[PDB]
Amino acid sequence: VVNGIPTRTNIGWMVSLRYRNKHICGGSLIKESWVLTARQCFPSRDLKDYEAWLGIHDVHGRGDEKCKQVLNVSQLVYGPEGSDLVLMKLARPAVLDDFVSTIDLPNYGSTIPEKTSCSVYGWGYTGLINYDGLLRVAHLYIMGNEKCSQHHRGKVTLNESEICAGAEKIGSGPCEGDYGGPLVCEQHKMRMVLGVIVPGRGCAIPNRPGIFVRVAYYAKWIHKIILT
Amino acid sequence: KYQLPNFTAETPIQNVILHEHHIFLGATNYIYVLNEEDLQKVAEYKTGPVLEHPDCFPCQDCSSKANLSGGVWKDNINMALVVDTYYDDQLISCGSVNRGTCQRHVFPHNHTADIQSEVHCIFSPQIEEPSQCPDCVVSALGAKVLSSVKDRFINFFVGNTINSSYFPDHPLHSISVRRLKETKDGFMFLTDQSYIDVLPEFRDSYPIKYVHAFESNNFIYFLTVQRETLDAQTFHTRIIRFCSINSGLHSYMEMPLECILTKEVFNILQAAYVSKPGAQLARQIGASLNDDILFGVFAQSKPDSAEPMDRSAMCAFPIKYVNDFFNKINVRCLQHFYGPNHEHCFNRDEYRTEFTTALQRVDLFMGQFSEVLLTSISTFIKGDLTIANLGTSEGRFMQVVVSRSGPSTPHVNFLLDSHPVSPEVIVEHTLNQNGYTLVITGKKITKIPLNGLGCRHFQSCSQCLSAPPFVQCGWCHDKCVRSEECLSGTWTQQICLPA
Repeated sequence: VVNGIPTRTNIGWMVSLRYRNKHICGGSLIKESWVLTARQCFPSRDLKDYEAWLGIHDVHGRGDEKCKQVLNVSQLVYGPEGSDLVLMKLARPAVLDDFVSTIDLPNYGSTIPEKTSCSVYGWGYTGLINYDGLLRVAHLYIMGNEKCSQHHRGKVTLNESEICAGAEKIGSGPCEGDYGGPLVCEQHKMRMVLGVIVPGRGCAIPNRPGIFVRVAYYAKWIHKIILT
Repeated sequence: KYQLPNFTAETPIQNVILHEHHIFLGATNYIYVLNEEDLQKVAEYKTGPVLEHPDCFPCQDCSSKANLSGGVWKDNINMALVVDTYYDDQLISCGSVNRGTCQRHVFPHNHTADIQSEVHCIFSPQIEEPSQCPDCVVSALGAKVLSSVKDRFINFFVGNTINSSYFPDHPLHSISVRRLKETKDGFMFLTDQSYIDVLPEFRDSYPIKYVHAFESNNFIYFLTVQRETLDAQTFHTRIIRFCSINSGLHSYMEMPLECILTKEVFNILQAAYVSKPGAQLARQIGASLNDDILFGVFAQSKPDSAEPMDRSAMCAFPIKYVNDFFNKINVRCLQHFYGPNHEHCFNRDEYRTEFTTALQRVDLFMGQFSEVLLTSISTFIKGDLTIANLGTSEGRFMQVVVSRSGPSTPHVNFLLDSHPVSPEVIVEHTLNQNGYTLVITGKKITKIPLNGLGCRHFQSCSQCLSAPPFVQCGWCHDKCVRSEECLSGTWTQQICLPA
């Protein structure tokens, strides 16, 4: 993540997806056997090549022998044609200690008020000479799409299935290696995954918000896949 | 002798792009910027002569070795030129020279002729698999590059003629698909299935010219000239088709194409444009007002060779039928990529299929052009009519009507600069069905209007009223032209006053 800071400790819903042994993508653990993530995360079709590490803080697991959980991937369920969502089934549930937790999800129709504060999380690119490998977090506020369209200056027009968050006046935000990661907000009381990181039109461009995928738009579908 | 918007550069023009009312020529050692409106040069950028060296690496430059122990000074032929607009608007250009290594010119947020102020070379150093070189895009000895946005990534599909200059750690690939990084500082190949390469053994035997590429209907297509079979004497044009995906080249198949006189075959494709048909042509060839057709200007081989004789014929393939021929239920295996022997080939995403028979179609000109070498084609609709824009090795440019029923003769025919006509061409429409073609000749680009022209050569009222009706000329007091292009309140197709 460009222009964010190290997370104090590790984060429960955070999943690193690994293709052919190196990390490639983020993922939100939404139920014991399901990681919600982006489609741009699967170069292979052969699920042998992948592996999902859970309850880590160091992208390479360096701090975290006492928390790490590595799981093979058993299923890929791609979401509707429009979306870049895909639901990953892991071959055996994650076991939920304090280091591994699921994130909540929105109700199907729900909105979010503007300037609702949020975070993106990731082990993707930080433009640093030597990234120490720890999870990074960048804070954004939710922008409306209507303004978000005008900030991107006519280049993009957002579907009711896309959602925006930016930081005021500066460049920060997710990037290569961050995708599939959660944009997480909170309002009601607790924490919900509200957008899913997908590739942008440039990382941390000063004063141009990030567009994420509205999970709310897809919650029905997600539930009918994960609830069982 | 016509009088047209006439820009001349100091070096030969390889390639041409029209973007936001400017024209970008990709030239030997140069990129130019002309104004769309009058073709005046607004800006240059010097990709200028460059120095080759074993020690001098591909994105770092050197007058820090100019004195040379075994290093040569080299001409920087433009091989590719892509405007990208998904990211912040940028010109991406790919030269022949530093192992085929593209740079991006980023337009400032108002001056569009500014190829100059912010330019980054694109070569990220290779660390996971130090064997690969995904920033080595283009081949000095023939490339076609087609870029398209897909899955929020900019994707580059790339045909490259390849010659067994075993380059340690910077090889090239015959076809391949790689995406940019959102960090804009490097291309990446998604998996090892994302390129298909001529086998090291045949890398010389003989090669694969890439004439044209285009995306349509969710496949990528390449047009190609190569080896009816390996070490097999005679040459040949194929289509190559594969699924439009980042993840790799998927449903790959090359199928031969045949143009014939009516068998008198034109086995060397020279140029090609892809467009929709007009009703007249539509009706005739299998139709669909809104269908993509591949117009291909072909040529006859000098026996046992790949070089073309001065014999031409053009003929048109609707891609809808191309697909049928690809899909329907026979099929060989990719002799130049697999062995002729070993598994997969003795068997039947995964497999790579050659076809044993061509899709043939007949000359649409019926030999009208069987004594000249057509080197460039382009196509447009006027009402019901479909019109070819043709170009020739002798320098002749000419507008013809395309038809089976009717052996039509060109209504425009004349000399552009003595240097041959280039297959690289631009057509751009404007409201109400006119527009222009940009046409490269040696080192000159000319802005030939699609429409008014076939009138301008009538030197007298009478003669003008006598022109072929479809061209729709009239007499405007002293000149001959179509109504929109006529100044005063007079204009006829019927009356000549006592002059």
